[PDB]
Amino acid sequence: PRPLVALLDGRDCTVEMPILKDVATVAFCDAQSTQEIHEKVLNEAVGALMYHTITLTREDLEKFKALRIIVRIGSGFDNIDIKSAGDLGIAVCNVPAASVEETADSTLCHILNLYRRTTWLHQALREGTRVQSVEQIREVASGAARIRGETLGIIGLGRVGQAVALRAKAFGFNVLFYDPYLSDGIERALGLQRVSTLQDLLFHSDCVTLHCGLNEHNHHLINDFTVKQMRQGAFLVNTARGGLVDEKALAQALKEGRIRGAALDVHESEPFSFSQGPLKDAPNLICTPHAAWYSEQASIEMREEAAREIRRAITGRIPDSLKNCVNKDHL
Amino acid sequence: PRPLVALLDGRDCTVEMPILKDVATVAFCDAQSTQEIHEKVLNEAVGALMYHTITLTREDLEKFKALRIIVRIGSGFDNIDIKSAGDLGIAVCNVPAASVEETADSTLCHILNLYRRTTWLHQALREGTRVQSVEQIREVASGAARIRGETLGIIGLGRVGQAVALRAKAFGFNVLFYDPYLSDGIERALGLQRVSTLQDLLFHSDCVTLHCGLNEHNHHLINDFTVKQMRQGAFLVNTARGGLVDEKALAQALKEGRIRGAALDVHESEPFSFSQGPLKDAPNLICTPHAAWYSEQASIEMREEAAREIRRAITGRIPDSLKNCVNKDHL
Amino acid sequence: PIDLSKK
Amino acid sequence: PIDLSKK
Ligand SMILES: NC(=O)c1ccc[n+]([C@@H]2O[C@H](COP(=O)([O-])OP(=O)(O)OC[C@H]3O[C@@H](n4cnc5c(N)ncnc54)[C@H](O)[C@@H]3O)[C@@H](O)[C@H]2O)c1
Ligand SMILES: NC(=O)c1ccc[n+]([C@@H]2O[C@H](COP(=O)([O-])OP(=O)(O)OC[C@H]3O[C@@H](n4cnc5c(N)ncnc54)[C@H](O)[C@@H]3O)[C@@H](O)[C@H]2O)c1
Repeated sequence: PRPLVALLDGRDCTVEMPILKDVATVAFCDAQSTQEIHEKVLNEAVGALMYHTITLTREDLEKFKALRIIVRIGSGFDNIDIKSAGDLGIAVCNVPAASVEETADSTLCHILNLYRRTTWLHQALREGTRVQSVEQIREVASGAARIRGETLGIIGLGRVGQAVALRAKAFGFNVLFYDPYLSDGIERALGLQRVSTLQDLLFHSDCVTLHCGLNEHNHHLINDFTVKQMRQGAFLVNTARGGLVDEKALAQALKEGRIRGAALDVHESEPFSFSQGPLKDAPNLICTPHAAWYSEQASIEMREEAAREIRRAITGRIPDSLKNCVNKDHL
Repeated sequence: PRPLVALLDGRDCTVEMPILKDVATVAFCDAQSTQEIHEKVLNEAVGALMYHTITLTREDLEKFKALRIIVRIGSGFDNIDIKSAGDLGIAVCNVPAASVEETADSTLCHILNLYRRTTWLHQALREGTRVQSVEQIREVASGAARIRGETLGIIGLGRVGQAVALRAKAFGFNVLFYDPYLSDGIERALGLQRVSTLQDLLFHSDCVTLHCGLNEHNHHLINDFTVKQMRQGAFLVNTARGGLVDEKALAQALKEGRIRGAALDVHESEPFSFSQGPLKDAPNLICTPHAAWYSEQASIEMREEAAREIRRAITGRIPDSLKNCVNKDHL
Repeated sequence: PIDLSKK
Repeated sequence: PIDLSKK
């Protein structure tokens, strides 16, 4: 009578429920792993709501008997094999932009915490660092640089990337971006400098920030080789996808000093920990629990959206009844 | 033959020297206190270069026999009794704006670290806080709010204050200011909302930031009374002068929760320490070593300026030869 | 609202 | 460049 929809990696349906209360049987598995999923869920689940803390390979998808649509609560669908998925007959959707602002703001924040060193200043005082004379101030703050004039290198001028550029120009930054798959002319409309190769950007940048969607071509975009293409004491800010940066190469660069600092909200291995991993002992390093997207408003907003998508399906028709599908051309 | 100039609170004249090398005998006292000053300095010192880590009351000034001009390396001259000073025949100058950008940026940074909680997220991970599911993310980040729409209350629309408003609008903030001594119409030119009373601002603000020069009227501007005029869970950012906020009232508010957070670069009692003072155990608290102004570029820039002022005097004529005097009308 | 968590 | 620090 009423199809079944399961919240794979989670156990809170308070928001989605009011929208699927009469068109589905919402339940939760809270399966941090692809195998921790309940049997009957893998058997009788017309739809599925999932976040990011769980990936789905073809090997996994082929286990879902009744699955026909997967809704990713967020703008990132790299943890899902949208292709193998599509070819299997299961539609995959995403929430285009519900936390673009949240991330843009949080991004500029990490950038400021590097240039202004406000995060380390606090931490320093929190440990008994006594600062008396202006002499000491220049010491504890030794590193704080002026932003006026500095060139902000942006890799990926998407929803988030663009928001960052608007805020970037406000601080006097000399913004310039790189986006191969982006249409020509957009730079003019936004009044921004556009390079044609990653090599050019890293060469003309004092601070590089990642805002590109992870895929098969940009994996490990930042590696020992591309790092050599960067400038000395250049800053790095990654609030996109952990696979974009080679934690080992960065950990090495940070230590050698070829990179004056780094801010990371996303990491290769999540959850992240300053104890395990290449960045185990990396200098000048700021990290956040992949929460740049968080906001009580943005959270509910994206969840209510995904909830609608699930209903546009159970009620409408796949895929012509889906507003935000990512494989409408793969099946 | 060559007048004497002394760097009261410091001991580095590498920057100023190249400008006073032929017109004065530059020396340093590094007197963190008004009494630690060398005798001969208080006797034969035509000029004097000082920062902020030392105040000068009439009682002090009347001790300088040959002193005729005091140059404050910075835009703050609240630590000097410019009046009693002027009436004594000693001119007092300042560096109008050499770190306006540095402070504006650092200010927005503290604002972002509150709204985005990027500083506490890092600190949290730095202590072993493990974040797995999105569930936990909303917990550790429980507090991160959306900026789009929020009203930024600005008290004092000066050089720094204005820079903050330009950056503020970039993030979607609904900026509004209060500046009694400010000329009428400026709000129109900058396209900003202007209230006429402190009560109005604190009433229409979600985040209040101080950017007004300390004096005899605004001392303890923020007190238990004015705090009651603020909104619930409102944010506070003070990167101006410590005397502006009553550490006790704030410490109480923070604890009670009437204030969701606070960022302070300046404190009543400097140097600052999370161990001693009212904020000994205050929740949601970010503090910086009065370094929002720091920048290798801004530091040398302001010092070279003060250096010139000292020369425009020793070479020119007081006060009509001073570009940035603050008591030209008191003597 | 259904607890489909593997026990 | 003169050390006028009280000893
Ligand atoms: N840290 C977080 O919590 C968080 C917050 C929001 C989004 N996500 C991540 O943010 C990133 C961007 O999100 P968005 O909404 O702006 O995405 P879009 O809206 O996907 O923007 C990304 C842009 O990157 C470009 N791009 C793709 N591959 C590229 C490559 N190899 N080199 C250069 N540019 C490339 C695209 O053409 C696109 O315009 C994604 O990786 C997404 O997964 C994470
Ligand atoms: N934290 C730091 O390291 C740092 C950095 C730069 C400057 N300073 C401090 O920054 C503050 C502002 O600097 P600025 O360069 O913009 O100064 P201005 O350039 O002096 O700006 C301050 C503005 O405050 C207004 N004002 C004065 N009294 C006021 C009151 N009671 N209420 C409301 N407005 C009032 C003035 O009319 C003026 O336009 C000062 O207090 C200064 O001492 C500190």
